[PDB]
Amino acid sequence: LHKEPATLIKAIDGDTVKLMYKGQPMVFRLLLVDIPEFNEKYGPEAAAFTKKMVENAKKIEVEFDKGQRTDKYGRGLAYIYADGKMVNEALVRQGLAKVAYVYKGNNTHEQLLRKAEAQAKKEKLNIWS
Ligand SMILES: Cc1cn([C@H]2C[C@H](OP(=O)(O)O)[C@@H](COP(=O)(O)O)O2)c(=O)[nH]c1=O
Repeated sequence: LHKEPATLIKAIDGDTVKLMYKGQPMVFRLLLVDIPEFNEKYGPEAAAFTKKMVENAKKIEVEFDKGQRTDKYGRGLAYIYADGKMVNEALVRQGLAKVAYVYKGNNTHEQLLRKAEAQAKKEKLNIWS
């Protein structure tokens, strides 16, 4: 897998962000995660976490997996990086997302995220509290 450049257009919520990628606006959906909805416990905290991460970043990068790159809604499916730190992993490590939507070909970082989820769950963090 390889990181590619992108620039933030707008934070949206815990697991979606609008990025300019190859000079076109796209909504990206974070691979391998599921978050509480905006009116469910921790929904707002997930949105705030991802917002700060992407807004404070000097450099955002998009890393597609091996399989499909857009979903049925036209959203990009990627691992997103903020100054080299993966947003998908950080959200999970904080107990603000669960590992989810693991489709065979687009699961390169599954075990990395599952390790983060186990740590959040041992810590009883947030959704695991
Ligand atoms: C994360 C992800 C979601 N999706 C689709 C499955 C779900 O379809 P349904 O809408 O039919 O439930 C939807 C979940 O996204 P959200 O969690 O953003 O709603 O996005 C993919 O198809 N591939 C993926 O990798």
